[PDB]
Amino acid sequence: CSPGIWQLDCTHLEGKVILVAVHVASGYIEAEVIPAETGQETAYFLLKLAGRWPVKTVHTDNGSNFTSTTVKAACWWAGIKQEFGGVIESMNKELKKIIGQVRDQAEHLKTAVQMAVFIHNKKRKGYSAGERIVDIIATDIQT
Amino acid sequence: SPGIWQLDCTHLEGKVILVAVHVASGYIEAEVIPAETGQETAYFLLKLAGRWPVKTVHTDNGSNFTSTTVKAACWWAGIKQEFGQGVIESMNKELKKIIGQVRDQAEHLKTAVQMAVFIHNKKRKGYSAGERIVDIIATDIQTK
Amino acid sequence: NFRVYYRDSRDPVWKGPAKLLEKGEGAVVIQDNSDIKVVPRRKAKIIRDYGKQMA
Amino acid sequence: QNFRVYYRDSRDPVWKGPAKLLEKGEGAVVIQDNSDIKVVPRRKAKIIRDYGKQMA
Ligand SMILES: O=C(O)Cc1c(-c2ccccc2)c2cc(Cl)ccc2[nH]c1=O
Ligand SMILES: O=C(O)Cc1c(-c2ccccc2)c2cc(Cl)ccc2[nH]c1=O
Ligand SMILES: [Mg+2]
Ligand SMILES: [Mg+2]
Repeated sequence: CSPGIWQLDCTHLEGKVILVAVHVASGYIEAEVIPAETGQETAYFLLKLAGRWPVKTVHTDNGSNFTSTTVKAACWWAGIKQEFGGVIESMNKELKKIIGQVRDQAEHLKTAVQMAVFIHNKKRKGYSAGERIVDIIATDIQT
Repeated sequence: SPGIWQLDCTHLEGKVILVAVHVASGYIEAEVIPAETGQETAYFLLKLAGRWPVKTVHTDNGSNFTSTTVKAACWWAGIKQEFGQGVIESMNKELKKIIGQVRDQAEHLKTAVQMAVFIHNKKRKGYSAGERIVDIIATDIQTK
Repeated sequence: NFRVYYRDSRDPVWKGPAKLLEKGEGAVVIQDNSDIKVVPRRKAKIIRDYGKQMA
Repeated sequence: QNFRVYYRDSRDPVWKGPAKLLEKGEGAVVIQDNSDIKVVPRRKAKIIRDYGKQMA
């Protein structure tokens, strides 16, 4: 897979919206609890992600927040190609499993989400997802 | 060395911007946080610790950085704290400079902050800061 | 390098992306599909591939 | 080793600790803070493990 392809999707827990991004080639993920499942929140999440990693292509479903004009504006500003229409779907299930494992270690869901992201990215198989994405991108960097 | 970070807060438009810089690379991350508290600082650290190998954080003695909540987060994530160079202070000025250049391109400050972080990390020298941190960390992974 | 997003027919949702043809101090001239439109500056958002250029 | 407890007592809102975890009940926890043994209700105690540290 290309080092610049990401999949984004939303999942829900305890009445709150969780926006999840996965680097397809590595399995590395990032997640945020967002106050509303809107294009404004999705566009802000993408600009943060695009500043951290080389984000060239994002694949989402046709959720209204992902097709919003605000997201189109952010992707044009950051140089991100959008494509519409199971890695992230299975990742939502994996994230929810890890959240439940550590849920009692935190009062707020947002804390447990970031605990679960930590565990997912640091767990070794071997390399961890966090080690794989760093390795994949560094190899892609030209001399 | 690839796990050393400097964190500090700066202010614009009455709002608090929490900035983390990977000292060895100059790579930065920034968030506008609703309050300059240990609660918000600890949440920022847990997110940061999940992205990068964060082993040591250098801050000043701001109450949010010395708070018990942050000590709790650092204990959970395995982060060593050290208090009391100028890299982050000089980075706050650099970040504010880029924010003003792109401020009119966005209504909300939080949007301009993330535009400025993008520009700082993608700008070529040469390598960019975003390329350097990935290179530094990957080199420490592949050589072990 | 430029894409324009805009509002016009009393529709609050931002339309576009449109091609930027000319930029005046009070309005911009854009092309969306086969229709050429004149949009006031306050009702238009000219967005640059600014981050894209910093590659 | 693996557990640190932060707590509030004496009507003081600032979190004290870290304290050693002796026992965790559903209603209270038994802790030791610098030779002092204390019993603290669950809502006034936060038991934090180096879970991420060990998992990483
Ligand atoms: O419970 C939450 O979701 C986070 C949280 C923590 C905390 C921070 C890191 C790991 C686990 C919990 C906390 C910790 C202390 Cl020592 C005091 C107040 C605190 N208040 C909070 O809200
Ligand atoms: O102005 C902000 O701070 C972000 C923002 C954008 C925007 C997003 C990325 C780059 C530039 C502006 C926006 C864009 C459109 Cl086409 C419609 C509504 C919008 N509303 C917003 O709030
Ligand atoms: Mg979906
Ligand atoms: Mg400071």
